[PDB]
Amino acid sequence: CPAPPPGSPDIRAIGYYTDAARSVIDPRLKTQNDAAVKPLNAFAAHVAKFADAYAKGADEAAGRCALTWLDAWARSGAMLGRMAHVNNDQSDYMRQWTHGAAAMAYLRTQALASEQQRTDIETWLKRLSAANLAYWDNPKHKRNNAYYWTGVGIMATAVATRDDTLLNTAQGIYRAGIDAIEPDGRLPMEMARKRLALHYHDYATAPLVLMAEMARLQGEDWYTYRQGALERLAARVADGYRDPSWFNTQSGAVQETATPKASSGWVEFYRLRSPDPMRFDAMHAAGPFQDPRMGGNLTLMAQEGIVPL
Ligand SMILES: [Cl-]
Repeated sequence: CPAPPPGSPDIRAIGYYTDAARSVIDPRLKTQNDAAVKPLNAFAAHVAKFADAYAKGADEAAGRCALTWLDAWARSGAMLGRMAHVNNDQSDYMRQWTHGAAAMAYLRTQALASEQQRTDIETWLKRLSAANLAYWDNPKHKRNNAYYWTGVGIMATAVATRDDTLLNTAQGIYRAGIDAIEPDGRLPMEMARKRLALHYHDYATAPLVLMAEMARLQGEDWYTYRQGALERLAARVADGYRDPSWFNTQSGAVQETATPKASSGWVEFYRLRSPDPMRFDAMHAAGPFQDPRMGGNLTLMAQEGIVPL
């Protein structure tokens, strides 16, 4: 169990797209951001690694290692300070992603927490929930996939703390994404991403499915809300990796060629809930999928449950 990095309260990320559709990357700005947020990505990668190792069984020390990192960042007020604004809201986006990563790890390992670990971490996760939510109170921040990624951390905090208020808030974030799906299956704000339109339909589906999957831990079936709307979106993503013809036309740009990876692992869960599971076999074959921002190994979590028991 390596030493827990410093949990600085401040974040100074750097946005790195060159165009209005945020679809072409400035490599020098990308490298600068990668270095600037390195501690935040490192924190996410490790707590998820420890949670995965805990889930393997016969390794409670790993689960305890995750809790020590979480407790350390909680006690230092990590990410609750200044969200430095350079050329966009990338610092707030990092806090959204890192809150989700931290909350998923706590949700998976909290059985091993001590009482002060429980109180320190849960108070911190709720403070992050409140801060990330306040960001979206500004109507100028359009509620695209970043809004649904915010819901990952809200929902994981809601379930881990059994907080009915936060549960209702997270349900509203999820349902806001379901409501945004058009009859043809598109998400307009993600279709505006030109060559990354398919990638961002995939990237928007991922937190919606993970939220629904966490709702199952509370016995709830969120796939019945506007039943079939999430299926149309998920099916477009799967069809898009087979043939980008539709995304090309609807987005006005030839899609960037890429295979499913990382957060695409929502399919591991969703293929178990879809009315036509075999439609997702081609995406499933690209597994296994691992993403710290979603709790770690999505392939194993889909098979064994999010919380190891
Ligand atoms: Cl600054």
